[PDB]
Amino acid sequence: YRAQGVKLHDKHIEIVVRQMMKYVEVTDPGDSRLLEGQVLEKWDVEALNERLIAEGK
Amino acid sequence: RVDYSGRSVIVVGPQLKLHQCGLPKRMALELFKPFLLKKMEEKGIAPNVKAARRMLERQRDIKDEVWDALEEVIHGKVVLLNRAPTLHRLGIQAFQPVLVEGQSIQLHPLVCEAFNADFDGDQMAVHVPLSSFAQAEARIQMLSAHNLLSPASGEPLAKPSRDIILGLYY
Amino acid sequence: AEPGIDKLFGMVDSKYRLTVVVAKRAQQLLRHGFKNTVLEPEERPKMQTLEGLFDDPNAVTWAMKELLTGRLVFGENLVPEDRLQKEMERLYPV
Amino acid sequence: PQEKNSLKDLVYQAFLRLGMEKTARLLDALKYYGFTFSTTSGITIGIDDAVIPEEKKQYLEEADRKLLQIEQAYEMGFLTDRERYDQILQLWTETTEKVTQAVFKNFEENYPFNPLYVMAQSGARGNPQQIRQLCGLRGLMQKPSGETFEVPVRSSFREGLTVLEYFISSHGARKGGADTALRTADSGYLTRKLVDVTHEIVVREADCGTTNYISVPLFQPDEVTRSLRLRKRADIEAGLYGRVLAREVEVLGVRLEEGRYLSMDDVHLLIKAAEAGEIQEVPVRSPLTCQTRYGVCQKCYGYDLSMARPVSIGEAVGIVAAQSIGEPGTQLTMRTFH
Amino acid sequence: GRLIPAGTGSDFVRFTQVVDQKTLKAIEEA
Amino acid sequence: TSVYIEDVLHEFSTIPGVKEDVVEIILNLKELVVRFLNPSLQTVTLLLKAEG
Amino acid sequence: PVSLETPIGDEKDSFYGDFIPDEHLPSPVDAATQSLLSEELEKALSKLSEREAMVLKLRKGLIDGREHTLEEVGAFFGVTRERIRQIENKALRKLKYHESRTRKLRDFLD
Amino acid sequence: MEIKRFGRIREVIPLPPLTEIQVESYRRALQADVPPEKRENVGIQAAFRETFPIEELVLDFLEYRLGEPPFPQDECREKDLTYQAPLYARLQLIHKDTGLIKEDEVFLGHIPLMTEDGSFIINGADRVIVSQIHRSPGVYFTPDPARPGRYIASIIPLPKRGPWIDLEVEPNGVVSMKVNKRKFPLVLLLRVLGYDQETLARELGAYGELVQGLMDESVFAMRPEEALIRLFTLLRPGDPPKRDKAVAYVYGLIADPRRYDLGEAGRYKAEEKLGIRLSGRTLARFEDGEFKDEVFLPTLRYLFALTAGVPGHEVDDIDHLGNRRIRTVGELMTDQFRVGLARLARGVRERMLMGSEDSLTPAKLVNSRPLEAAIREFFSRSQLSQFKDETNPLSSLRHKRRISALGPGGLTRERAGFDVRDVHRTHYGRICPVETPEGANIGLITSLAAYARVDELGFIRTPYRRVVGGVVTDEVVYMTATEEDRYTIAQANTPLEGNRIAAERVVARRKGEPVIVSPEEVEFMDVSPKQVFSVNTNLIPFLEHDDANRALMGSNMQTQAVPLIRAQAPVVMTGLEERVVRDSLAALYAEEDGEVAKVDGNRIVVRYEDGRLVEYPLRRFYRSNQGTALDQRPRVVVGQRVRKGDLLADGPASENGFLALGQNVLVAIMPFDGYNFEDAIVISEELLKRDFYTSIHIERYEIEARDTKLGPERITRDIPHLSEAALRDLDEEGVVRIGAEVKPGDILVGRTSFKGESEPTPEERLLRSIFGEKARDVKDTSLRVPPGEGGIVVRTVRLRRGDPGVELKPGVREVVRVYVAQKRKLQVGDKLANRHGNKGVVAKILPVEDMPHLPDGTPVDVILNPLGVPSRMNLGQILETHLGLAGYFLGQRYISPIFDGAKEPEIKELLAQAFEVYFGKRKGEGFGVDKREVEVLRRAEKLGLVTPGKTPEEQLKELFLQGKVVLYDGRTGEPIEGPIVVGQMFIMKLYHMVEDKMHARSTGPYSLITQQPLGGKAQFGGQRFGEMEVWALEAYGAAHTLQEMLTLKSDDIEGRNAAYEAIIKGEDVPEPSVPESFRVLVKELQALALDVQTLDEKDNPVDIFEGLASK
DNA sequence: CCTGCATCCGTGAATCGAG
DNA sequence: TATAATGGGAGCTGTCACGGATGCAGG
Ligand SMILES: N=C(N)NCC(=O)N(O)[C@@H](CCC(N)=O)C(=O)NC[C@H]1O[C@@H](c2c[nH]c(=O)[nH]c2=O)[C@H](O)[C@@H]1O
Ligand SMILES: [Mg+2]
Ligand SMILES: [Mg+2]
Ligand SMILES: [Mg+2]
Ligand SMILES: [Zn+2]
Repeated sequence: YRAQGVKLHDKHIEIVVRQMMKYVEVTDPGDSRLLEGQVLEKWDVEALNERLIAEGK
Repeated sequence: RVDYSGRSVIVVGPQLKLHQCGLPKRMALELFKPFLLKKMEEKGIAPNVKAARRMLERQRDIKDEVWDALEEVIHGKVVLLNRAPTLHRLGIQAFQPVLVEGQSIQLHPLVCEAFNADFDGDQMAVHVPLSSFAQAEARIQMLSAHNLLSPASGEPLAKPSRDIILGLYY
Repeated sequence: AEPGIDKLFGMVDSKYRLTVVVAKRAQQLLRHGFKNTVLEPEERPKMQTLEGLFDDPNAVTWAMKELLTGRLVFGENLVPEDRLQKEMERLYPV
Repeated sequence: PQEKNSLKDLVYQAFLRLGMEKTARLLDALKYYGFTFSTTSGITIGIDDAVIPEEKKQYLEEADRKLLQIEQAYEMGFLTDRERYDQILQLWTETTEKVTQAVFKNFEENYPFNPLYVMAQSGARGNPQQIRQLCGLRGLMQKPSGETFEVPVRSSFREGLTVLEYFISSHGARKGGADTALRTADSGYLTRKLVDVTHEIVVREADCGTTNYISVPLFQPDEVTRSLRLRKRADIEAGLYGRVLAREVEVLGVRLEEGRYLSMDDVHLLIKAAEAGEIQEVPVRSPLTCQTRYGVCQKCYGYDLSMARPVSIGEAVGIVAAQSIGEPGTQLTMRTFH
Repeated sequence: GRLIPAGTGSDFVRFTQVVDQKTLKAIEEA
Repeated sequence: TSVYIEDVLHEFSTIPGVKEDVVEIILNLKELVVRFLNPSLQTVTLLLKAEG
Repeated sequence: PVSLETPIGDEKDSFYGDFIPDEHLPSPVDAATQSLLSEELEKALSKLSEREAMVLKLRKGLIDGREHTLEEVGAFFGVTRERIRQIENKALRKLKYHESRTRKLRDFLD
Repeated sequence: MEIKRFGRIREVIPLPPLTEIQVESYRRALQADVPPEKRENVGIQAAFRETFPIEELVLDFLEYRLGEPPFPQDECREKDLTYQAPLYARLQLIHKDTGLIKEDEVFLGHIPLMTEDGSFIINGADRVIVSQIHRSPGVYFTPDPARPGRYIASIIPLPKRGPWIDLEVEPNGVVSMKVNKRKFPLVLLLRVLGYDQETLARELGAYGELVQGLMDESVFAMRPEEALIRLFTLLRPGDPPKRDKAVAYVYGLIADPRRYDLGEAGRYKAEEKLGIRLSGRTLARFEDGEFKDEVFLPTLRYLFALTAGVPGHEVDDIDHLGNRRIRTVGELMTDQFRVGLARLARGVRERMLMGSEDSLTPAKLVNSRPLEAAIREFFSRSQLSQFKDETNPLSSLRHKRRISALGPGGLTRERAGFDVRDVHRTHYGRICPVETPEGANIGLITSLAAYARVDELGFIRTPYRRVVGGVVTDEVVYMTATEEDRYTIAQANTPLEGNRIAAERVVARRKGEPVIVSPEEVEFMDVSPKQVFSVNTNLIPFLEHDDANRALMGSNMQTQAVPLIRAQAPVVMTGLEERVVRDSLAALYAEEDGEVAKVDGNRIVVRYEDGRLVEYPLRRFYRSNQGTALDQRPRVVVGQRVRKGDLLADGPASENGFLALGQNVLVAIMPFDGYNFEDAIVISEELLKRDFYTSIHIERYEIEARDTKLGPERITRDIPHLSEAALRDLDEEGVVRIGAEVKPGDILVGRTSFKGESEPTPEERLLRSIFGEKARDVKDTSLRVPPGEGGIVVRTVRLRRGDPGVELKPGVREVVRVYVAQKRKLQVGDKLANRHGNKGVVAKILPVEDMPHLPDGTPVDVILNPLGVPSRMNLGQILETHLGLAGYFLGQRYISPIFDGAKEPEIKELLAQAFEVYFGKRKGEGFGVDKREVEVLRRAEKLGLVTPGKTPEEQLKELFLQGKVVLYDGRTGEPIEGPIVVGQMFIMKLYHMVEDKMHARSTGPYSLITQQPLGGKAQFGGQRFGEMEVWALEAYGAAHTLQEMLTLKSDDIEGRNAAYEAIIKGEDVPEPSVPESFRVLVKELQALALDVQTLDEKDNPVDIFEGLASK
């Protein structure tokens, strides 16, 4: 866009790129019900992790 | 596809203020038809709603009383002008309508850069916000004068162009 | 532009809250017949007619004007909704 | 003298200092006097206003003798067909440049109030590329497949084109029309993609309380000189203006607090301090680091670029973001034919 | 077709109330 | 301000024997210059009858 | 019959059934007029007494939605069928005089 | 007025008949004027010959014939009939055993005939069959995008006739053949043809490492019959490999002349490409009991020779106009005639084995319906069958020269790509590189060049002047693209003294590439610069000074020009303006030399040299397809002596034989108070006073009284519950009188229909009882005036049932049509444009005193913005303004040929001569120089526009030569601070007017399933709020405005009824309910057996149907 | 027996107008 | 309600570039 003479805030691109990194992949289930290779949202897996690692699991 | 929505050819309106747009009396009559009916009954142009609507359905049955009544109707109220394609949020903007003779919509020059609309035959749609809530949203958030900068770059989106630049530069 | 729009944006934490306040106040006024207004007789928004100047039929104009006065209270959980409604109908019959 | 840029900076500064309403009145005023003065200015367009420089003929002769010298260097087998092709393109490119600069130098010196030059300088209408086609040589046209023709259009729109030059021109013109007609379907498609992936992103809370941030570089590591140099102005402005500092930055005897919404002048100051060498990168609250669920927060976002003030909670950012990204893509595709 | 959760549809600003000082005092004392 | 032709219903008609269409005849009647000698006279209805 | 999915134009963006209006569902004008008629009729029946208006409301079927004979209305109010027919004549005649003076229900004649 | 022309180019041949691609094609396909015995084998005749005879009883074909049309042209346009002719066919039924011969002439229905101008009439509507462009049949070799050194061989027959065949060398060594999505070794197919390892070794052995992959010992191990059976098992799996069955399939797939058909053009193309000759148009033959090869061996030869790198073998450009051909109207209609005739043949074969095997006649055995349906299908619901553009004569003229890549057998919009959409070097002189739609069809839809015609094979040929040595022969040679690529063709503007080439180094073309070459190497020469562009592009003066893009606009907009009542020919012409009105049948001319007897508005009677009296009825005020009034106006007086080909009556948009698409107005190029801001245009009120840009438009209003099971629909003056004031202009039968004025709401034709059965609501029952008036039995369904329309009724056509001559479609009693016209002046919003691409709308109509004016007191007509010129790069209108100014004061018009037109110094000369008339008049009237002229001159010599020191007259002349004059602002009296370019420009009023477009809707019709408002002005529909407009509201954050559009203003039923009720009661709008379209989504998802439940926070089901969907 | 590459099938391909 | 009749018929060939699943030979 810069080359075409378009001033556009990086902010907006950051919004979309943020949505691209919204998902993660499991490398090890641990004590969870998740499977190796299963893909899920990062927020949900950090919510599960805070519910597990605080449970002692 | 929605009700209370018209469409006509746009025409430059240099005389208009930034918050205004020209609108045909014919379009305004139909777009505000129920409002016009109530206001007509409030005055002495018709006994009730049924007779008033029967009156409007014939062109030769129209007298100047319904025009001045319509003037009382749309006062303070605004409409929404939209120009396809709608590429960003300023593709729709709120304007206070100014009733004009003719079948054309007058558009303020400075927003022609925001709509990306020239007058080589372009058309525009006119949507009428009904509720007081929708009216408040348009007059505050969507009003043309209330949006002077681009949400993209932060730079002035409504700025002097063409004739204006030429004259001041001269 | 709407009169004193910058002051109105300064009154609230978000411009959409301003929109809600204006809309709801305009609803109160339109329903109660403009007799619950805090606008003094000289502050009443007028409209030029062929006869003479009458009051502005647009309730939204009244709402933003009342908001400029600073005689209104805006916020959340200030009063039971049913109480506010029936009390406003008590003071100003509709 | 007032032109597009100076007037633009005026509108922006008026918006900051005096607010929306007064700026709107300024806009109506500039509109009025602008129109009123333009109509009595006397600006017209005749065929004599496209001034063909005396240099053009000389550059044509020079290019022709250089052309035959390349042919002289070809028929003897000194260079390849690819080599003569690249040298012919380079020749007519340099010739084109020399002619264009000759047009505008002649305009500035001899006819400084000439309509074409006025509408170009003020930014009221055209750019040197179009004006060149009116006065100097049209330049090189390209084959629809790509690349470029060996034979350029030597004429102008004032001199009149040969039917061959017009035909070669129709090749490129068709591609331009096809761009605004068909190619736009790709950009608009991308726009809808961006919307659907960002549609649920809204400013929800004031602060997510994240201790994280991003480092916005003020210097780019060049490959040419292999040393970090200052980035372009507008680029840094696009990455700093309307943002919020997550760390305090103190340069040039100025304190920039944590949570400070960087104004345009704050950014300009940071650039000048970068030229001083006191700071090489700027810590800032970013949506990349924001931990607000189902959207972003007010502090991580920053200014609502339309109001140049802290973003109102409730503003649908994701839609605006998607729109503002896809809009220039589609819009520029419509302007390919210009 | 419901009210979208943004702008005037955001729960942050949606439940805001308006009251004139005359009615304000009327309910306060009662 | 007004024109009536016998056996002619509207402006878009065509008169038998007459080369000019009604629209053209009316257009020619626009060019007509009629002077009123009497200032008290605000309207005049002319008559025309010709054939062959 | 012909298909509603019949192509209109050389593009695929238009269908035949898109140009066909619904004749069944009442337009907002119809529903509003019907409501205005019911309100104006009740405004007209309030220019009568409650008894002589109830005779008519039971006679033409405004209430309950049933038209009754003179024997049933007489079996309800407790008077003779000729008294009921007399009351309905008086009520209709009063509504005629009310109509001749007010000029309200005239526009609803359709 | 005097007509002065320019140019040194003398074009030998005149332009060919412009409508020749229609008329000459269709006639060639019919041969209706050709005696059946002397008929050749083409079109309809070829269709009969190819479909006949029928094997199994033997039905044979003899000859056909076409009778005369049951009705004339205008009678068909009137009665909504089809212009056609009866088709009879001589058939003799011959029994192959008995020898019984029964001969009869059967009737096959009617065949639509083409009018003189080249159009058709389908059910009362003029229609143009647009020619189609496609890949020519034959053998092409295209490089394989996968493997660089390998190539793809393609064998293509005619569309719909036979499959495409792909020959490709696989990485495993063996050559493959692809037919009907099936691949197999080509070796097997070669074996079936009777080929051996010997023949292929001696023939293909020239190229090593190639034919060895073609060598397979297991293939030659089996006889031709065995290989045939093997091949059938490959192409037809599951189907029993019976010998005669395999023979039937393979023969029908390849050798059958009836099923598989190469083009006669494709036949020649294959012959020239492979250097061989083909007996028939099939790839193979069935002769002496087996299959004999024709095409496959030479193709495989060329393919292997191509892969090896053997000289003399090239690939093929598929966008080359030597490999692309045109299917005209005749061939398209013939192809569909072939299909329908084939279906009729299937009916014959079916009915022969049925019924009596003894007693049958050609009449009994023939069913005409398949043929009728096929022809009627092609002329109606086909894509290439389009609504005729009758806007102006040029519109239809261009329409008949349109070329489409779309339609059946063509390209799909998604199957297109921009490779075919581009311009090729072969488009030179054949297809216009300028004219094209700027819509989605860009590149696909094009126009034919002027001097170009289409030969019998279907390719486009262009004329070229013969050049031998230095002498240029007056003879012309029309060449194909492949043939043109052979020679060196110079330019048309190359210097010629007599017939001899003058230049030392001429500009020429070798295979599209420009080359500076010697006159001794020149083989041919361009006939004229005019051959490169289309007809419309030829109507643009100073074309070489315009950008190609705006030239596209100019060519397209001239098609959109509405015929004005005071329309005049352009002051600056190109020369083709007369010829256009000639080839188009708008005008009217005299057949032979003679004198004029009668002159009238209705008719023109002329006595010729023959002495015979010929009367020409004139078309007057007839509504076209677009509504533009088409009338012919007499241009001769009684007793006028004319000659052969002299003008009798000027048609629509024509002035003295010349084309008049607009009007010559005095223009001024200057900014004006922002009223011309961004392409906007300011006009004078004087344009309305003298009725410039005024045109008549007619509209057709139809109504049908039909038979209902509830009772008949009656058209009468009796309409229930109406005032006499509304029944004013109606006659006693219910029709409005001719000549009356109608406005929106008025009744054109009154009609009554019995009410649908329904219990009248108790409110209505009481209301009837009160008013003492029984409910009328009928109901008012009248044809009224649509909002924003109206005018004066000029005609009324009433058709009924029971009265002679007229019978309507079943159920319909009487059909009544009303023709309402109107004269439209120029108003704010209408679209004005010139020939150079400059376009815009009227933004302001100033009173004459506000208008900028000349020193002599003459006000300008149009105020154009100079800002529109530089960015758009069209300087043609500038020169048109200059020469228009010189021609304004000299009082003469001009002809400036494209690329050969007038050049600047000559225009300076004419301007100077005009200046003498301008100022010489002033100084002769005893008037010196104006003081404001002095100030203007001062600022002018500061502008460097005039030389300082010279007398004001010398300076004013110096400005006038530049095209600029002194202008006075009407509002001030003060002059404009600078000199302004002023002159006459030819400006047109386009078809796009605010009267046709402006629309507004409160509430109206809603769709059936979706229950959302309809669309379009015609249906009184609402405006579409797309998902992008939703995004716009979302981005704004306006939730209640969006919720409005999604519910109350569209899809919510209860909400919108309560909304309308609230507004007319003065009450605020109600809270929006759940949309109906979502309920439709729910039930449509339930139809897919997917349960969709709306829930609360307690996860307990919520019923949005409110108990109506639950038992 | 398991990774890697070739290959198959199914899915997309801007907006609004009118038609 | 009865001679006997016993495996179909027309294909649409000039888009393209992606993700993901199937299957193949190769280490
Ligand atoms: N019939 C059509 N589409 N003509 C296109 C046209 O006249 N335009 O001016 C086009 C392109 C120029 C050209 N001729 O190639 C045009 O730019 N119109 C102005 C705006 O209209 C919009 C538009 C135009 N044409 C399109 O095909 N799609 C569009 O979205 C764009 O937003 C564009 O910015
Ligand atoms: Mg435009
Ligand atoms: Mg069709
Ligand atoms: Mg892939
Ligand atoms: Zn955050």
